[PDB]
Amino acid sequence: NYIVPGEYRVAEGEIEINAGREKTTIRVSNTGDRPIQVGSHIHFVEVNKELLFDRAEGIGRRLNIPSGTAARFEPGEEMEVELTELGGNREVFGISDLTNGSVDNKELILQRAKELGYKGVE
Amino acid sequence: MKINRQQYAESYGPTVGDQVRLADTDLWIEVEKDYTTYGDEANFGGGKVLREGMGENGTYTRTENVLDLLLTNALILDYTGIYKADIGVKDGYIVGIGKGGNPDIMDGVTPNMIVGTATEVIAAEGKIVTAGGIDTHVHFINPDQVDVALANGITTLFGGGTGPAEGSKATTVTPGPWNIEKMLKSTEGLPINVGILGKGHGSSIAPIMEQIDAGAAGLKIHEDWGATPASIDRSLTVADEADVQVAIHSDTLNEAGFLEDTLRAINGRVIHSFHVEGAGGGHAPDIMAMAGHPNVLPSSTNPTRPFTVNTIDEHLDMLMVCHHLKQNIPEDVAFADSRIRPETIAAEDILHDLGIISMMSTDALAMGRAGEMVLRTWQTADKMKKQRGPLAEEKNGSDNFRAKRYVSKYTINPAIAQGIAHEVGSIEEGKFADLVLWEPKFFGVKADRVIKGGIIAYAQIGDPSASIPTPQPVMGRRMYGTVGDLIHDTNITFMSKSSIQQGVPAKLGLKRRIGTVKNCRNIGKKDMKWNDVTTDIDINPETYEVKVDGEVLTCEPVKELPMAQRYFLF
Amino acid sequence: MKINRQQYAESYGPTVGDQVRLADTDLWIEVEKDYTTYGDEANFGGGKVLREGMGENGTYTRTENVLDLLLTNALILDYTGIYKADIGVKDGYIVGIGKGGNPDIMDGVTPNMIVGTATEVIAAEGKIVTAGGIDTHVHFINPDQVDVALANGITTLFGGGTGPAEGSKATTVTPGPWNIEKMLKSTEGLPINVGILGKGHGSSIAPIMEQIDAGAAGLKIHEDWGATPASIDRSLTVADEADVQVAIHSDTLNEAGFLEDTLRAINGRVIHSFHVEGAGGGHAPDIMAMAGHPNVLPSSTNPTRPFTVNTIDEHLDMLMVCHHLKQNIPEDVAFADSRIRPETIAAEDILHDLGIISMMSTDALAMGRAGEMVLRTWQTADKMKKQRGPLAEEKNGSDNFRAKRYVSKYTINPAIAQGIAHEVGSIEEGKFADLVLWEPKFFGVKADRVIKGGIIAYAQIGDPSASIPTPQPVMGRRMYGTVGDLIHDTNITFMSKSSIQQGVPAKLGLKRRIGTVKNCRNIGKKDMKWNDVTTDIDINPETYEVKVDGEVLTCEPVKELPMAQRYFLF
Amino acid sequence: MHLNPAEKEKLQIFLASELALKRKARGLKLNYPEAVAIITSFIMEGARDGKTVAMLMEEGKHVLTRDDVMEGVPEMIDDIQAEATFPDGTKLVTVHNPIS
Amino acid sequence: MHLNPAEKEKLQIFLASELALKRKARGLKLNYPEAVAIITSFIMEGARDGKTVAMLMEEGKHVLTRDDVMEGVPEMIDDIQAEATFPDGTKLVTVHNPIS
Amino acid sequence: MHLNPAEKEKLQIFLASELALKRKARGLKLNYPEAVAIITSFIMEGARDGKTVAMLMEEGKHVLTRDDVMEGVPEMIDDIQAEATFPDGTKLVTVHNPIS
Ligand code: NI
Ligand code: NI
Ligand code: NI
Ligand code: NI
Ligand SMILES: [O-]
Ligand SMILES: [O-]
Repeated sequence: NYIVPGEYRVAEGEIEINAGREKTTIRVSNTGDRPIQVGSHIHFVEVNKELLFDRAEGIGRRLNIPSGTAARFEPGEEMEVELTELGGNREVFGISDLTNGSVDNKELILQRAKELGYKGVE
Repeated sequence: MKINRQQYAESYGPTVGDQVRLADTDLWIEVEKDYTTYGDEANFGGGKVLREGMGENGTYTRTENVLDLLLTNALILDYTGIYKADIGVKDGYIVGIGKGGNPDIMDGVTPNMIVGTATEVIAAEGKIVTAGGIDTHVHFINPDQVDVALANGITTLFGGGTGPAEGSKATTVTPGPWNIEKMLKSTEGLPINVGILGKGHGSSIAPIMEQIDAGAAGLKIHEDWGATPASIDRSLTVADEADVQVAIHSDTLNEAGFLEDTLRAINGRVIHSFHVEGAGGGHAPDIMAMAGHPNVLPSSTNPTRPFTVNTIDEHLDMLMVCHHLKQNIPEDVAFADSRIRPETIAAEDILHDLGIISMMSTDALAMGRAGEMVLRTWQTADKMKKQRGPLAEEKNGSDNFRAKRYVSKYTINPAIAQGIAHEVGSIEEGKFADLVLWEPKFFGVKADRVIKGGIIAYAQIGDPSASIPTPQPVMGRRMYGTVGDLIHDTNITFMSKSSIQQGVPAKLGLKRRIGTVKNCRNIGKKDMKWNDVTTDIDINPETYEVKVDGEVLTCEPVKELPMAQRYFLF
Repeated sequence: MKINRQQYAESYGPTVGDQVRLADTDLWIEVEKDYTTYGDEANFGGGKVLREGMGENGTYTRTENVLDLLLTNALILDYTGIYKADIGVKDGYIVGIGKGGNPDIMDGVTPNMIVGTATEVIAAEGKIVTAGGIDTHVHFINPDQVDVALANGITTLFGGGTGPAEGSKATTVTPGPWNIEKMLKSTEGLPINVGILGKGHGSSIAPIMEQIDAGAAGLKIHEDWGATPASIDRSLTVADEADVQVAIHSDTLNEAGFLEDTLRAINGRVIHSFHVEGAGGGHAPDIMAMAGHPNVLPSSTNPTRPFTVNTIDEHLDMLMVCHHLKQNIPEDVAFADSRIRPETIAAEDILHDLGIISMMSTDALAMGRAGEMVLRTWQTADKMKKQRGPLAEEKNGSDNFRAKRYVSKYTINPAIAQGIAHEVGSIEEGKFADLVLWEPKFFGVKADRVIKGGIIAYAQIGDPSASIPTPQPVMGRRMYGTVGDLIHDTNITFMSKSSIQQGVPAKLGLKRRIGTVKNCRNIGKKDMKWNDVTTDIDINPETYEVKVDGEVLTCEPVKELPMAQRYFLF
Repeated sequence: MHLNPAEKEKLQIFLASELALKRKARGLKLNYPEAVAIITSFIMEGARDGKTVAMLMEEGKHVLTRDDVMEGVPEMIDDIQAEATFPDGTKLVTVHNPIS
Repeated sequence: MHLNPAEKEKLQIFLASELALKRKARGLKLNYPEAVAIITSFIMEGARDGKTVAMLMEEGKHVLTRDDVMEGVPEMIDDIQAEATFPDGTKLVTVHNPIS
Repeated sequence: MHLNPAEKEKLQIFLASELALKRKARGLKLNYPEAVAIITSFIMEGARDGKTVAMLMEEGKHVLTRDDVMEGVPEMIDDIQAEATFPDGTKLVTVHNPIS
């Protein structure tokens, strides 16, 4: 019966994020010499050119991490990350200008990524 | 990926089934539903969701379903529900309650809640958000009263007065066309919504009606101007023609009639009964019986709320000092004893809990505290839980039923009573964006941020010279919504239909938003949200005991309240 | 008749060759030239020179070469020189710098500096007079920040915000047409010059450009809204069309690119790089390399200025608290360690001294102090004299070269960067009369009098009930320039050419002077007065050591500063 | 601290009371505003202590006597009023004829 | 004196601290604003004394303990922040969880 | 109390003086605004005591000495002025070169 003003009494259980969406695990390497931190909702194929991964596996996806959190890659660090699928209309505009439309246009996204030197177009 | 519920609530605020304590009370509110999509919650900052191409849309112009403001992750407490949502504001109004963000990449985005280039963000995660309080018993005595009201989450002041004149010190009255015009001009500088009451006194229609045509939003009948059968009748004839509300402070002295005579003069017409318990004024000792009737919209004023061990000693002396009464003049003592009654004050706590008194109000600077309407509402609800138990209607161990009954008393019900609920009084789509953010630890005590017409007007914020805004001293301060010409767009002057049709705003050069008073004359007790009970209230003329359904309504006064010495420096 | 130099300086202020200490620093400024005629100095009072038929002309009407105001015997400190002159103001503008008085009887009177019936007098003998400070990194969070800025000699605030909303607490952004309109109206009540930045984020031109057409004066690109290649590119395409400046807070996280990617998106276009050292934000760890490039206009914010023994402990904790970072989460600690770097903060002191960082600014209430831009400029110059010695360019044992290099950083250079140097930023004929008088003992600490558009707006002055104005308590107070409608004529709202052409001032009812932003897109580092150095800055990604011309830039933090505990009550 | 407008104003009463108490301690007969400040601060500190409104109506009549104040001051002060936060919330105290 | 706006405001913190210290001295458990005022004034007086930001981050955790304050007050105060003029100019002090 | 604007402002001087006197008592050399506050409050308390303007012009030169204040403070203070209510109404006191 000690009173903490404004305290929460949360219910039992756990919150599943991104429920019902396909999950994909990929290896990602920071080939650069400065740290790279990647937010939960950036279209994964459009991250920093010096991150090396299978760029095709980032298309239409983002990190499967809590909204507003980020994954950190120290210089030279390689690690596995889990991706989830983008929702809504599955369209991306701006960011690195690799998509500007449907994420379904994989050949066009990868052609742009390869021309501009985004590592890992295979 | 799963997040446990403690970590989820700390990051995004609470979700379905989670409970939150209201300040240091024994009251718990439970999240009833949540509009989010888990994993796509909106949030703002470094590496966060509301960034261009991500949770912020980079394509759409402002007109294309984009918001001016998104409040993220709000716990709404309203007569409509206790639930988790994002709140979208545009053109100063609430346009969307749901889920904000970017339909490009997020599931479940409410279609008119796009975060775009034009959108400002307020983080409401971990905050309780309510409608601004609607105070319908304001004496305009001291302009310093406006910040007092804003600091406790009040956004609309209805009442009257010209400053510290004796008529204004006693009565919520701005009398006559000239005083009304002068106070409408004064209002251009007050950073709060305002409606002005004229004098509800006269035996001819024209002297009363000319106040409504001059820009009054309603009338006040007060015994200090003669609360006679004639004044009551003429005021209600005017109100029925003009579609404005009448408030009454009845004939305490029973000089021209008893309560039944006042009810006969009203003749079934809609009326707002102020301080219905009667310590603040009215037919001695039985005025509170008004609250049983279907044509009465009944409010309390705040100093009797709730019944405490210092209440009677405080009120008897206050009444003697304010009426220049002498402790050695037996008529003066008899009058005070007939007006300040523990029997009716204790029953008033219970009538609030039963939904028989529908509204709270201040009586600011006449017999009430400008900054304690919200405070004392929750202290009453807490006292009733502690003395009467959870209401029968509760489930899950939450106090949601009581919380909706009590929040209604200072938000939606005053707005309905005054004819202004099309504009203010609740968190609903299409209403003006008057919103109060509360930290739960300060809920009902000190507002965090007060939003007026979609811009912050008042905030608890720190040192203006500091690197960041949180260093001491943290105090209530007027924000940019109050500055320059923005005070015009963030606040509403409520006026009669006739004054608006006759061009009073243009005549006086009023630049504020003009709100229309309407749909005041058609309503009754049945229209008071969560507080719609009609019943025969019996007040024993010998003992002052109050009975409803054959049962005496009594409770004990308390020695201590929450929302008191933990919080206040004085 | 000869006067020795001590007596002359005490009566008229210093003359050619005389030196003055700046506050309690080790910095001395020397009078380079003097416009007076010895024996015909202007002065005002009983039996003094500026009397009818004597130093005041009794013939000429106001239009006939007569001044509205003469500042007598000013020691001007400006990018243009350190020199002694009278300053003549008319129609709110500086019209003459030279010698004022009456050509009837005085030699050497500047022809448009006649003291006549229409002329007010300010005695500047023994005062240092500078241009008002131009702060280009202002978060509009708390209106109490305006007096803080005026008290330290700031007269123009460029930045953004809507009050204490999270978007505004993080970013100098007023987003979208509606928030911009609301803040232009708020600005009518702020007694300081203002320009508003819109959100520099989007992937389509129209959502960004509609902010410029609504009345924004520029844009801010901030990582919290997504400092992506697309947002950078669109913002600079808009800026190039609209002739307004873009400020950037780059992608600290290197999420979408490293510094070289941000520079490729900029593609040689002009940009203002905020807090270029990077503690305040930007590509970790090498953002400060921006300050080497010819298309970059680089500013510091003030909490890193200068490098002190408490700086790192203060900044690491500030960053952890403001970002909700946990001391036990290694990613959070790694992020903080990558952003707060003694190696780049120590080099920033030296890059200021070398003229490689051109500007100072506050970052008011986001990560910087509204009232310390001027203060910390001079503390930096003093620290650099003490650690690096007199600059090679100095002569006569004076610090005039350093004083012109440093005064430029908060006066003329921000004004050039923002496209407003036709109106403000220096003491020159034809510019708006925004002037700050300083007692040398308080120079850069507390302004004596702040003149806005030729009327005193703010002053350190005493008891308003006293026989005279100097009795205690002497404190900073708003003066008649801030009162009534005079606030409109003494202050400028800076707006885009397009909003002005489209009639936004008339649409919103703005009564302030309207200033046009222009000539922002043609300039570069070479246009920064006394601070025009381009060079290859190398930041070692492993050690964070900074090299220029093959030499490591490092200096020690100091335990004590001048302009600190001698002056401040807290 | 989250100071509201009343908390900010009422700090002034405490300060004026401290000033007046120093004047009384060095032997001065107190004037009208000094006497009002001392009795007012006493009431607000009493509420903070958890006294009742009735206790403070009694005690407030014994804080200063005639010989503590200048000629005429007792007759200038008909009553002193203060609102403060008691354990049961804000209440009004009126002290009648505080100095006989 | 040449008081600027911050100097004028921060006098209030010192005054509130003096008020709170008198309440503590007569045996009261302190409330939220009292506790905040005492710790804040301590930080600003420490800066005036020439302590470091690091010393004050440490000391500010030992100014008041649980048994000095009312139930719930320790859990209401997540941190107290003050800016003051150190020998090396204005700096920000944040005291984390000042009352355990 | 019926405070007028000057009475409200001049409470600040007393408060700043109390702050400065606590700093002096714990061994600090006082700064410019501290020194001004102490001498100003001394003048206004002297008027309240019923001293003459001439007595206070003399005494105000002996309230603080060189070794009470930081380097340069004596030369920063050319004079301190205060108005206060003497027994014969408001008068202006100017203390010339208060700290030698
Ligand atoms: Ni009444
Ligand atoms: Ni009333
Ligand atoms: Ni920044
Ligand atoms: Ni900033
Ligand atoms: O009333
Ligand atoms: O910033």
